Amino acid sequence: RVARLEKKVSALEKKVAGLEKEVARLKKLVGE
Amino acid sequence: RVARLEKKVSALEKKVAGLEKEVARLKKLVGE
Amino acid sequence: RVARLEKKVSALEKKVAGLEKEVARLKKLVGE
Ligand SMILES: *C(=O)c1ccc(NC(C)=O)cc1
Ligand SMILES: *C(=O)c1ccc(NC(C)=O)cc1
Ligand SMILES: *C(=O)c1ccc(NC(C)=O)cc1
Ligand SMILES: *C(=O)c1ccc(NC(C)=O)cc1
Ligand SMILES: *C(=O)c1ccc(NC(C)=O)cc1
Repeated sequence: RVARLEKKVSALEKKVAGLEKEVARLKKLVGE
Repeated sequence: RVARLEKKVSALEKKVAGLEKEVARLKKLVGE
Repeated sequence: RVARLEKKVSALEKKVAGLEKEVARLKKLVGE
């Protein structure tokens, strides 16, 4: 159950990091 | 501990999933 | 290992909440 958790958390971290760069690019273009 | 972690991780996966769909829509809009 | 996981999931939860906040703001600014 835990080794399974570590995998998933690791995948989540990568997805969250990608969302972090898309979101920074968006905020910069949108401004306001 | 572990059941707690599994509930949390499931909930994150669905939230990341939702973030990913909103951000794809926003990139398409802002990117025109 | 479980305690490092718990902190990893805690940090992800915080990050997901902030991204949800920013994406909601951006949606409002971009419109429909
Ligand atoms: C949890 O991730 C987990 C559960 C059961 C086992 N069983 C093995 C490999 O014996 C591993 C990991
Ligand atoms: C940027 O979006 C970015 C760059 C590298 C990674 N790394 C992995 C392993 O996904 C994530 C996000
Ligand atoms: C983990 O979330 C966890 C830890 C302990 C228990 N209950 C018992 C009886 O150990 C449930 C869940
Ligand atoms: C998001 O990936 C998502 C949500 C719903 C569906 N399909 C239906 C029938 O709801 C596909 C994909
Ligand atoms: C896993 O996160 C983990 C395992 C052991 C310890 N602490 C000691 C003293 O072994 C911390 C964290």
